[PDB]
Amino acid sequence: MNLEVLCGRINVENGLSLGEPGLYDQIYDRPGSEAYKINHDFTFSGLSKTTDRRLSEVFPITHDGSDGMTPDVIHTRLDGTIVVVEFTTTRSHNIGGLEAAYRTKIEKYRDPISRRVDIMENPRVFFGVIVVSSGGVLSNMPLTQDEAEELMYRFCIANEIYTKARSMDADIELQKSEEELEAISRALSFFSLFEPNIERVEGTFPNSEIEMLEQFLSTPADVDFITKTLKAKEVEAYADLCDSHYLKPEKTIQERLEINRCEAIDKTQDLLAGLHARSNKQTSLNRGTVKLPPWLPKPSSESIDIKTDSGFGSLMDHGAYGELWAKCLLDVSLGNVEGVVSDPAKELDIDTPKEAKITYRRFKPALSSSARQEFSLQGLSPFLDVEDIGDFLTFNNLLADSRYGDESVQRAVSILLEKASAMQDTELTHALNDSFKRNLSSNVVQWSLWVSCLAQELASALKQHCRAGEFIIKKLKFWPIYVIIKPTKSSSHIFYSLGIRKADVTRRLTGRVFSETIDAGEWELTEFKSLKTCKLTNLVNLPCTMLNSIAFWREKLGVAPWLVRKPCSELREQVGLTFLISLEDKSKTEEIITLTRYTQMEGFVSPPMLPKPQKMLGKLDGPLRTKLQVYLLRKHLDCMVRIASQPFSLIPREGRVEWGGTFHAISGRSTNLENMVNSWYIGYYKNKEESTELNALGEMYKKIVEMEEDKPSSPEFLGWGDTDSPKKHEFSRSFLRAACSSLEREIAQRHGRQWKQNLEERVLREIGTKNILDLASMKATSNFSKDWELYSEVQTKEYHRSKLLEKMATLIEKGVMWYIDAVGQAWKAVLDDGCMRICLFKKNQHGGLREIYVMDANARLVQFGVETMARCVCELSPHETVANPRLKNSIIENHGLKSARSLGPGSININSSNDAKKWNQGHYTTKLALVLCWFMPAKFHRFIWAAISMFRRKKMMVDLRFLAHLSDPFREAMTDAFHGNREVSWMDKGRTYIKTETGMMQGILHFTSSLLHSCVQSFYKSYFVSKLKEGYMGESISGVVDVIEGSDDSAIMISIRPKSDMDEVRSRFFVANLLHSVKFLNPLFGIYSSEKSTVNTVYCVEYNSEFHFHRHLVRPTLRWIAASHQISETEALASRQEDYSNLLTQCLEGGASFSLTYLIQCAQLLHHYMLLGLCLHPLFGTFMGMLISDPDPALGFFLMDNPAFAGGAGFRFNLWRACKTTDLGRKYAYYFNEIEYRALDATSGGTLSHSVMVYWGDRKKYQALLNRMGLPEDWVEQIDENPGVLYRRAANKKELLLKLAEKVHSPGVTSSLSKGHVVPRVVAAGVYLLSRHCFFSSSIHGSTQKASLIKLLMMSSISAMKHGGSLNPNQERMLFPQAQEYDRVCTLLEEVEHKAEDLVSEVWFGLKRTKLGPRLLKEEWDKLRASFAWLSTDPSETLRDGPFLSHVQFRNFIAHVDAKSRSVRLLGAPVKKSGGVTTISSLDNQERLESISILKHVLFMVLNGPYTEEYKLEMIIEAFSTLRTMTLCLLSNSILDQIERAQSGTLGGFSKPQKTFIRPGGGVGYKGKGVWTGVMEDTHVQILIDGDGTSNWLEEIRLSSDARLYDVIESIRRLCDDLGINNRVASAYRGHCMVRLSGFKIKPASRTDGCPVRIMERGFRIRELQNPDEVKMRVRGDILNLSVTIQEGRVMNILSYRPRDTDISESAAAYLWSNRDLFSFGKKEPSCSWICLKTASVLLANDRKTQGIDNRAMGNIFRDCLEGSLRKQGLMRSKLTEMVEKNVVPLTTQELVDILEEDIDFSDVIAVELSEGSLDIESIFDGAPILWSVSYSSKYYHLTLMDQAAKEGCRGLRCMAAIREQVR
Ligand SMILES: [Mg+2]
Repeated sequence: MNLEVLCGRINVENGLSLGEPGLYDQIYDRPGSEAYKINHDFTFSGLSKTTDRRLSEVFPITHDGSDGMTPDVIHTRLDGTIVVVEFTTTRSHNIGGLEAAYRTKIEKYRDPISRRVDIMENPRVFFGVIVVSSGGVLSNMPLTQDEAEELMYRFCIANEIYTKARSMDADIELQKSEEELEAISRALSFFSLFEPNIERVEGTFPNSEIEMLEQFLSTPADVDFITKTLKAKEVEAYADLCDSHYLKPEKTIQERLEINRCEAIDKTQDLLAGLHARSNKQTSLNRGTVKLPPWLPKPSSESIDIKTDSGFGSLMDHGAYGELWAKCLLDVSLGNVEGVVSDPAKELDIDTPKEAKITYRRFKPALSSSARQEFSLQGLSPFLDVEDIGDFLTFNNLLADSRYGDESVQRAVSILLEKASAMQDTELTHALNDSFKRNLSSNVVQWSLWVSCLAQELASALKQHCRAGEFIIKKLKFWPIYVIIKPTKSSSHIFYSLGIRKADVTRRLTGRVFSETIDAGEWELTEFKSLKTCKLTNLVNLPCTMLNSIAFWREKLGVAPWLVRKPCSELREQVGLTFLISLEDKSKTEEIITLTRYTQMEGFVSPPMLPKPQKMLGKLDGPLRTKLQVYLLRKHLDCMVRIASQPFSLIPREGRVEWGGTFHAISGRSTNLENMVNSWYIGYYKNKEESTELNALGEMYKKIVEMEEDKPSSPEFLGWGDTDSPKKHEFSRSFLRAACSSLEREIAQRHGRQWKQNLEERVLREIGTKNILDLASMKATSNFSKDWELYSEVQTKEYHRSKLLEKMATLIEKGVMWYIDAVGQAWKAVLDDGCMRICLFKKNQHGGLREIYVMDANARLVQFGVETMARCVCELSPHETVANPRLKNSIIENHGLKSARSLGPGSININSSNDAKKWNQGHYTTKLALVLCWFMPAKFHRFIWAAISMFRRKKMMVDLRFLAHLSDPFREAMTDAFHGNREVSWMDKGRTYIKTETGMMQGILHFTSSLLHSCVQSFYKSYFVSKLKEGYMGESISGVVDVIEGSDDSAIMISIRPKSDMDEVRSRFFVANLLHSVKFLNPLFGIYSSEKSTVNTVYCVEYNSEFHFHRHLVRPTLRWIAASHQISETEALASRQEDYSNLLTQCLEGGASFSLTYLIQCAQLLHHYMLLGLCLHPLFGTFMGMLISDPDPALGFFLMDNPAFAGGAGFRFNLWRACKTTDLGRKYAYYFNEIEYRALDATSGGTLSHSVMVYWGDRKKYQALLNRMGLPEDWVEQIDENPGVLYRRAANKKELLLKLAEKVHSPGVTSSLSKGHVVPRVVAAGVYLLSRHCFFSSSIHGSTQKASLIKLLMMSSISAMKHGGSLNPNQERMLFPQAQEYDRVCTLLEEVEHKAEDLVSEVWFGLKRTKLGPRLLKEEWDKLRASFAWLSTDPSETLRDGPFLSHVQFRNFIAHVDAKSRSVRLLGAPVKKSGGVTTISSLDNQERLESISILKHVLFMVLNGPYTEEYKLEMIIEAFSTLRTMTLCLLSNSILDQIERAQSGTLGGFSKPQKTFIRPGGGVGYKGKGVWTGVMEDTHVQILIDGDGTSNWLEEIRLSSDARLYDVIESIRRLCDDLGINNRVASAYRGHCMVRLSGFKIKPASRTDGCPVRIMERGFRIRELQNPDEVKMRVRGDILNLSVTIQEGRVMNILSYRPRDTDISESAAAYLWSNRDLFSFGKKEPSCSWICLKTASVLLANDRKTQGIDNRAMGNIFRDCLEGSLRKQGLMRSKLTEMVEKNVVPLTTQELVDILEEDIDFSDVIAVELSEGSLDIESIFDGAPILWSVSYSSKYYHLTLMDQAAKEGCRGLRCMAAIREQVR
């Protein structure tokens, strides 16, 4: 297709441009003498070709140091731009395997073209590269979708042709194999050696033998068994369908839809009866569900002391509970306190903090024998009357503003908010903040703040070992409340009782749902409630999880954050429910709201089928303990009685069809579709802290073993022969083979016919060759051994898990290396030691990834070797949506178009949702071994077989406290199993290890099950196609099938066109069966479909959590919002903001508008300032006053983003917005522009800090007991003696030890082995560093940052932090009017791609790294030396200088300095930006402009140019200069002089002229030393010039402001070119300059190399009265000049103009077509037909002008347009071998078929005669719905005569030579 159009697509501003490389892939259905080059010139043929013979050496860009080597295409457009492109092909199927080609191509051409573009005049040069592969195409030749595939059709064909003529494949690639040889050889050596232990391996493990592999790979599938099994299963599926739904008797939907309603009522009543009987029948219970008193007191002044003249009473009324408070008040009144002084680093490992951080916790004594007797004892039916919970959910004081808006509790944060928002000071922000304070006084965060205070306080009291005589008492602060704590012997629970004076309680939040309260003598005591520790990390972040419900839900209702309405009735219910659920943290309370999803998705069920929600019942049995759960269950048990009677309805409006009346699950309200789907995620949160405790840990032991005893005795069904029937734990062999033999075909038809010979040489190249130790991981592991099994042996020891540096070091000392001499021991170490050894972890959230297994760091090695061996096989398969990361958003969204290319307009859609019941405990390790050793080519067998022969007797280690507590029918079983019989044989008599053979593990053996599921889905597709091809007695229905599936998740999409009346109904039925049969035919494999699937949705697809409704995408937003509070235990105090911003930037992709991801930031503010300190450590005042003056993110200072575009770009963007303009602008400069230690420089993450908050952490255990292998105490000095070991990999053991020692001690590698309730462990880690810096000084050491600093330090800044940073200085204040519109949007993406430290490695070093040319490669230092003044070529002096101490410390400062904000993807309103916001719920010039953009290039003599525009400006009269068009309006042929005195032109007089000298060659000679001044874009620069020999040069530059100098340099790059000054010679440094310049470059200062640009704010502010009468207009090589002569023979261009190529209009041609008045457009030439662009007869009339030369005005070379004969000779094709020997692609793409890879044909027949046809009642086949989710004609008539008159050269070799002249 064109070269022309492709070249015409791109654009550029100046000099040289590379653009941005893009990556296209396969989306549509991919169709389809002697030489060795066919692979290249078969593709890119016909066009990639320039029909000009050479064009040639790079000549057109002038002169030669190079040669100018020969490119492929060198195009030149009609606007002067030059385009050079090169094409090359690669055979590597891996993405990123093209990066190599894209890097080695630009290397060839970057040097000479950069050299030539610097030695010519204004230049437009474009360099681009094109690379193609069998899998994709990477280019920034910015192509479209259709031809991207066309480039691969020919590529595959060319490779097929190429492979055959190939010989000794002698090409070896010299650029590769430098290290890849030394790598690959090692893996070859190893795998060629002896890894198996095969004689005793068959005995150590039950079923692992080399008799299944050989009898599996060499036996073809039995087609008879298959053709009988399918025929037996289809009839069963059909009979089951006709009876689970009622179809046999003649009925209609009406009386059909009721029978299932009646039976669902029956089933629900049955369940209710079964529950009621098995409980203590008790009608009116009485208790509280919220276990905290409903006190809301007006806060007061902050203090931490138990106030005094209160205490006394009446306390003495009871003598039980008031007596206790009286006794403690009287104890604390006088003396009786004690010195228990929690310190902040007794708490942790550490120095010597000061007095103000040690606080009191005041013992108490105890009470007499009245109440000890009572303190010692304290120290369900489904028919309950629970409607009190409803009364609470329908009436609340919750969302009702209190009167506490201005109190001391928010005044602390209402000032940090001011300081943060002090940057984006707009009217919008001042309205988006007073709408967040309105949510900080809403009567619920007020009640939650003191609850969070209490929870924080109680978290610290999990220790301190209070005496036998015991009590504690604190007044949490900001409000008078008093607690009494009593720790326990343990860490599991805490006792407390709240007391409060009866006068400060102003308001109670209401209802009868809160716990009762003792009514004492004017006090409220709360009688010793108890709270566990697993329920503590929640109550802490309670305010931050209510503000995200008062804001989110308030937004999903059509409310505006800048309005104040009454709380709607539909709002109170949604808030009072997420309030209740968040406090009853019991697991089975949320397991009921979650299952409102799988029971409501079933309402989308299509025709013939029925919504069956009552199948979700066998999971709701429960014990039914608590009270709220009762209401939840009895409400949820009506959403499956309301749906089963009336499904959701379809309504096609010609619009992309929406659905009927949906409704809320719990409270039934017919709220909208996108609104209900979030209600399924009300109770959801995430967490990572280990939750070792009795109850929950029990269920996770049952889950692992529940399918253990199921394993069959006989192994004849596991690996062996067919079964025809599964036994709940085994599968058939022949089906596995016939399924894994389909993916191997679907791979080879896209990628290969050769591919193993690349997959191997890739894996091999990667597996053991680039895995160099000393970089394995910090992944915590386990140390479990045989000496730990007997419970009687060590009943009292502990368990630390040895984060995984021990196996690292103990090997590193042993002369180890590549991880390839390491499988070396550790396999023997496992074989002769028994089996795998595994411990467990419970990350409690409620559910999800809730249990992870550690690996023991000794089977981890042999597992990492098989991880990649399968991750690389997954990367090739096309359905894999877990190896291939992003394509999951490119198969559902592309089914779409892909349906329509195939068949007209359309659709119909039929979609499933699949899943698996038990994906972990259902598989058996023979399947994965067979799949792997089936794909891995030749020698991967003896290794993978052994490495998979390890999960056969696997031993798991249960908690120690568990067994201690041992000495529900399941714990009773485990007890008997441990002490004495019935025997389980799972743990044998009396030991500690769950031992099991059945089932893979959760996360360990990953990327291997995905292969299995891929083969299964491929077989399913290849069978569905084959059945669609035979629908009814030979009649073939047509349709496409798409299968997308990750691990334990699947989906199946189908579409079919209806061309009639039964035929839709006659066809839809035939689909249902075919799609419903996947309940069967999976048990033949090891896959069991659960009851969480939904079959036959008609227009939606439910895959992972994103749902695809017909044309509108919807994603749970509430899933990620409540995931924005996770607690941070890092210790880089500045990494907390990094993590907060990272977690925030996901709510954007979650569909949250911009007005919400700023309130989320406002909440994260609280969540962040609550952890440093806000409720304890009464020095926050000082800690606030410090940051209120300093503020920087390096200390605890939070940075809020821009309200519009909130959370769009990451933290780095905010660091750029704030450091640049008015945040600091000094703390960073001082680090960069002073020599000889503000603060020792150290970088954390992306930012950089004072290296004081990067200190706390226990490095001791790794180096006091692990410095036992050399590593002398001279370690830092000995490294500093040579710093070369920091950048190269390794040479010996010693330097490897040094590298390990440097790795252990910097960031973030902590080893002490925390047991603590992490919540105080973060407040400590905050306040410690925040205090040890307060005791100022360093703060007494002028600023901005220069433009050259931002570029090196923040690289993306001009790329995309200026576009967005200038479009937000857009309406920042406006207020749009609310409209209504529904529309599909685009897919937008900002910073996608496919460094600044490698520069150092080489001046110092050698080592062949960053491949620059010695122009740029030897010019990068200059730019790198200019910046970070004190930096030099010395490896040592880098040191004797600033802000490092040491070279070792700086590997981290050059390491991340930099840094490069992430990726964000987001929607829109269509295509163009500030067109993405959006969201947040005059032609006369054009005709004239065209008549100039075409005019400058016409055949014309230069003087005839101004003959036409001068006269042209008499009729096109554009308006005022009140808004490049500005210059155009500047052409009135007022006064003009002052019109340039404004608006970004350039002018300036010559203040100090030089001396003129008459040189004897017709030219005057300027010789004196003069000065030029000017005013360009508001700088008022001075230009000092001098020269005494051959020419003049540039002495000095001055300028008044540094805001813009990258543009000013351009205005001076040409201003010397005008007047003729050279910039090569050096100067003598005069003052303190910013930087200096070489011919046109930027530099250091410290070198005194060239002309220094010494900025002086006051340098020169004068101008000198230029005379306006000397003003001309000029023309040249196409350029406009409204210039002025300043000196005799020296002119100065004021304005210029270069016409773009995107302005060649066609509407102006009509206007210009003959209003014959334009005399310049007469009868003299194709003028008036070139301009008015259409081809008396001028063809023959030009063959005369080229031989007889008499063209009074067309006096050019005579060949400027006549070379364009190829434009029309291009649309006529010239490719010989591409059309005649190219049998038209005959559409060989049949998708798949069952008769291929099954050697024999198939016959699959069922019975469909007389059931019924009239069941469906609707019509959509006739329905509307749609599309499920230049200017080259110059000379065209007079060319076809050449086609009439008639490789071309050969032909020539007469009557047409006159035309051949025009082409040559
Ligand atoms: Mg699913």
